[PDB]
Amino acid sequence: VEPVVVIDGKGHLVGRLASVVAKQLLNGQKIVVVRAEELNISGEFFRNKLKYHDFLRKATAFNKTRGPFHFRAPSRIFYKALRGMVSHKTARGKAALERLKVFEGIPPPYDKKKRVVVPQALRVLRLKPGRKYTTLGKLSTSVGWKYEDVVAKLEAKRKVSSAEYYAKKRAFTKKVASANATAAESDVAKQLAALGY
Amino acid sequence: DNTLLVTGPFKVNGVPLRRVNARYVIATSTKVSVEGVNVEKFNVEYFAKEKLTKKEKKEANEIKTERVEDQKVVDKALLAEIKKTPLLKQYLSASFSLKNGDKPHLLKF
Amino acid sequence: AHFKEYQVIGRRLPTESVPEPKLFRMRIFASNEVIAKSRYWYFLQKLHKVKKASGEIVSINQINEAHPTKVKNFGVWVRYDSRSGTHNMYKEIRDVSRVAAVETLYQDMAARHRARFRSIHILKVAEIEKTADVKRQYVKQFLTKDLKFPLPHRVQKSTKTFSYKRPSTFY
Amino acid sequence: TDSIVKASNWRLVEVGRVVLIKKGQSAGKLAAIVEIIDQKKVLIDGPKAGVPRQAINLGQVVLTPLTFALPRGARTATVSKKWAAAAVCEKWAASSWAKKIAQRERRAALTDFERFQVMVLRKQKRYTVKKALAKA
Amino acid sequence: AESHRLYVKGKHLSYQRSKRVNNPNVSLIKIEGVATPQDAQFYLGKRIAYVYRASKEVRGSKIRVMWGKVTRTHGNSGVVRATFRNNLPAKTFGASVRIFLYPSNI
RNA sequence: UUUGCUCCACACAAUAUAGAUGGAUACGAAUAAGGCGUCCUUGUGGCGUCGCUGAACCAUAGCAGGCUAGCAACGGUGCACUUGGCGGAAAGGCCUUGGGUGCUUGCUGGCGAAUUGCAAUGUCAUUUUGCGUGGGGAUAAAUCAUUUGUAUACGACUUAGA
RNA sequence: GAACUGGCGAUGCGGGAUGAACCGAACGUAGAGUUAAGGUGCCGGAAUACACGCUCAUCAGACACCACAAAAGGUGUUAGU
Repeated sequence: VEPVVVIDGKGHLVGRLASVVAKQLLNGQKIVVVRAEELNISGEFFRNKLKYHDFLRKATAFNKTRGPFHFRAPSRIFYKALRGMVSHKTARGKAALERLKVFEGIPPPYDKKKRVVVPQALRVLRLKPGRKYTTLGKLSTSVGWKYEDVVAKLEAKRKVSSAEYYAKKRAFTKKVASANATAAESDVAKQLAALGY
Repeated sequence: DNTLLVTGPFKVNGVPLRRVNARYVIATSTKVSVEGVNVEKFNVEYFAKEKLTKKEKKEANEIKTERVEDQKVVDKALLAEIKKTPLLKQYLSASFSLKNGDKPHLLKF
Repeated sequence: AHFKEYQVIGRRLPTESVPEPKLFRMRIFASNEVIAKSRYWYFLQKLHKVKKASGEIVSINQINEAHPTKVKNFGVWVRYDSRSGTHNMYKEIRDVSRVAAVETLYQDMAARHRARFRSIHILKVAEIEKTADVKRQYVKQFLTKDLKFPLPHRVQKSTKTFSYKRPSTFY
Repeated sequence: TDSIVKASNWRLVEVGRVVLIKKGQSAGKLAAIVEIIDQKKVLIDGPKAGVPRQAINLGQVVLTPLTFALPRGARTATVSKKWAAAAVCEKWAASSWAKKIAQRERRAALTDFERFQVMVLRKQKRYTVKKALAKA
Repeated sequence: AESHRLYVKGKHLSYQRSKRVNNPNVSLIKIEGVATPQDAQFYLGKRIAYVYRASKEVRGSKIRVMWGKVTRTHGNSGVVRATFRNNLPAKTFGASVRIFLYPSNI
């Protein structure tokens, strides 16, 4: 339905979002995921830190350089979870994976575009209230990501600029709604209301 | 030969007197009355192609006068029925196309 | 499955030494007539010296609920076999009909004690005609005056894979 | 000063609460909750809309902001009488929820000629609104 | 106008397959807009064209077409089964494809 | 090194496409809470309204969209300019001033369309390269060989030499 | 090391990821339809179906053959006598 779909990754569950997105890429939809530092994983922070340490133990014994690579950024953690669900070793899998780019924060190509959510992977809609969850940015900076604060500063600046945008947009839409209400109850308005618009 | 005789009218959208297949049209609910048109003249022998020999090959590169005044007779009887309800001339002149978000299994024509 | 209640009346086959046997009757919750008659013969082989080859079934009739739109409280007495022994339990269910009450009973026993249909014996089920004879708190909770409660955290399942606004869980 | 809380009220389930059947055989009609079975299911009745008196899971209905007076366990004659007395059907019809439902089914029931007509009328309305968008 | 589309867009998902054996004779098509077999029953018997391009001009055009039709519904989510004169080349998994409105019943 | 190199405009060829066929349509935060409007003493404030999905909103008529006439407004939109800003996370985009020019389906008219013969994607997109024009722009280095020894199995490295 | 039967050896096919023996079913070459055993988040064809409960593990658990865990305990939590 869309050329590119921009997904705001905030408040989403990692596995459910990855299983949605992998099927979208295999069907041929182009997906870009922004704000990867705000993904959520169900479970305690200590459980997921222990899980990452169990993953971090695994390496090739005779040469660590050819072993499993333990990527530390939240976007690369999401990429790992998604590459697990795409059959990446085939040409179809590579062609699917080249339709995806995942980012921490919202870069300047996508800060002026529209962000969507996936309601079947949202934490507030999936988890029972009371279950504990993690933040992927906190887990990733606990296991070695170096750029948690610069992303926070850039996101603060971007949010200031976006609020400055939204004030003007709200004023303009209030003018347009006022003019539409005053130009209603004419004959064309009543004919459109009879016809359903 | 199980075909439908149709016309534009030719003054409205430039579609002449023609025959079409019933499986390649959509019957809309919009209805006009065609009583007062003498269509019994047309038949399967009225439309003949005059088939071409295999020798005549078009390397690089007209109309029946009987066909053109038959069209002029019928369309002036159709447009008098068109002028009764408003916006039919504009509706017949405009083309049909599917927009984004149009589901043909839910659309009523 | 979705249960129905049947009365099954049967007897022994008549002999010359004793014609007209005593016509025993039982109430069975079962999915259909075949399972109902099988459970009837199962419990009569547990009770009297008879079996299906030596007896016959004179009647089977579905008993549907007399007031299927009255909300009742039922007390249910149950035997079940655990992994180590056999126990008796009494559970009470607030529900609108007997077959639905025993359906939720079978689900409740399978959920909370891992007891299967082959392990559960239904001793009896009876409507509790008077309040304050209700003895369980989980059903006595719903018998209070002007009962009302909210439903927090509404989750609306979507048809599209993409939503264009952040959803709200107000109800 | 005085103490301030955010109240955060929402749509209690009790007797006399009007609900809209979301899915099932009724699927879009109104009913009134007659009694509460347990936490997850209630006994409802919808006698004006033709909904039979039944027990139903609370996930198959949506609670509306409408309430009227009933005693608990009321039979369908009393339910219909109190429904007509409180007159909640046009009170539902006056809401923007029901107007949205009616708009959706009207747009579904439009034909191609009517779609052409609303396109022409929307062009005329857009002309006069964008003409109004030049003086303020 | 600006739109001239008289078809419905669809995606070529895969072949008919088990867990480890595929069957190229039957293709699986996701028609957009439909999410149930009851709505997918409208599209049975409709023609499908896969339209692609090539470098070499054959008979006046550099655009080649593969024709087929919808045969039955597939699953619970509005995917349909489609058969073509020559089977789809399997590099078109995820490629767009056109479902025409003829042969019409309306 | 016989007129080479780069950029700009179109002219023709070739080359392919992981797959245009109306529009990726921009707050943030919370979810046992919010959004919008309005008012005030500007707050963790009062009052009203909305949600219950984008089934939306915008756009959408004309030879794949022609040639003309008029009315009403002083709007809407495209193109090449032009003034002023803002944007460095991967800015390469967003906003704005002024005039020009084209269209206007906001409303009413006049002419054209056939024959692709009862369907045949019935061809309208963008990706790279070459060769021509005619209009600008600029006039280098690296390697081998010689040499060095802070280096060295050989390659490699570090030096020097108009 | 024996008894009865069914198999593998001599046998491919669908399932159990993988495997001689297990489950289903035995095989000419093709087309259409329906299924078995097994499954339907993604890999992966098929409901992020519906319904009632239970469980939060600083080594959870996840399916017969089958790829292990016991005695003894716990105001963890649930249901009972």
